[PDB]
Amino acid sequence: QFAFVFPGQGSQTVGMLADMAASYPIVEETFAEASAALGYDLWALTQQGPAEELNKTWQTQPALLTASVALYRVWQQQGGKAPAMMAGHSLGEYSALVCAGVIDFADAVRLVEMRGKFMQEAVPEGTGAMAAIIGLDDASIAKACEEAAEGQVVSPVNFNSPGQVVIAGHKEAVERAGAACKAAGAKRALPLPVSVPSHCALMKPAADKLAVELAKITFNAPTVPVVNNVDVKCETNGDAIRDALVRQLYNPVQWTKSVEYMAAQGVEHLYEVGPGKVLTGLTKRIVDTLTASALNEPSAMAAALEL
Repeated sequence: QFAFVFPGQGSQTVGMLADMAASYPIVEETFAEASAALGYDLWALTQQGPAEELNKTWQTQPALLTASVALYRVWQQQGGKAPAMMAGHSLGEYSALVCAGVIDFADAVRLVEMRGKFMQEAVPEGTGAMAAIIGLDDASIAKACEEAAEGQVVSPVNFNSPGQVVIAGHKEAVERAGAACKAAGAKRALPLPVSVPSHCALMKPAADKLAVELAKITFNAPTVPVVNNVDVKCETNGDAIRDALVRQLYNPVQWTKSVEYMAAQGVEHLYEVGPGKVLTGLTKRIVDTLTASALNEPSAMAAALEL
């Protein structure tokens, strides 16, 4: 039994999905739908860049959601069976929810564009930071962040695997937390090309804006279980899912525990339905007996459809 997992920011690259689009017309057809919603040519953005434009979050997010939905559509078109479960990393959660039939595609494209804008405006450039903490246990990091906060905000924001955790918050507090993590025995505390301090308390007022927009959008029952980032729960209440997306924005992404949870339900393989191999690489680090592979190249797509 397999699940589909959907990547978020960082997995985009100029030229992504080029090979798949050349093999499957539905890819550019899907991007053409997104572009109509956005008011610009999203495919052209992904194929021509420049990178700096693709990497701006209110453009990254629709690019990624569309790429993922395109790949899902290829899978389905070529006769692939629905996965037993889905999950997605931050932005990826929206992709999962579209593929599970909860949110209309065009609605979701507009939604994640607005999500990215709300995120971008949350704090002044230069106020926030993120850092990757490598080689320290979840608990020790949370403690380092507590000690370091001193009335600013810093907390774990991505639990990506055992030994790979991102923290974020106000820049000074992230610096202090970083140092503390090193002192507690972390192998690295590496500062990231951040800006937006995602998934911490600084995103509350952005979440409050997002909630207003989510409320305007119809949510349907999922046709496949989607494990959410914030609670590691498969909500079905249209209005409960919507509600979990709000809290997602200012709470940590529980990726490690989400991958554990899928394995506990009997999932044996994760297919990464998006560009890159980021979630693929995390998988064995979380559960060493899980396997994973990506579905963003024609040949791999063919190979999975043969199974």
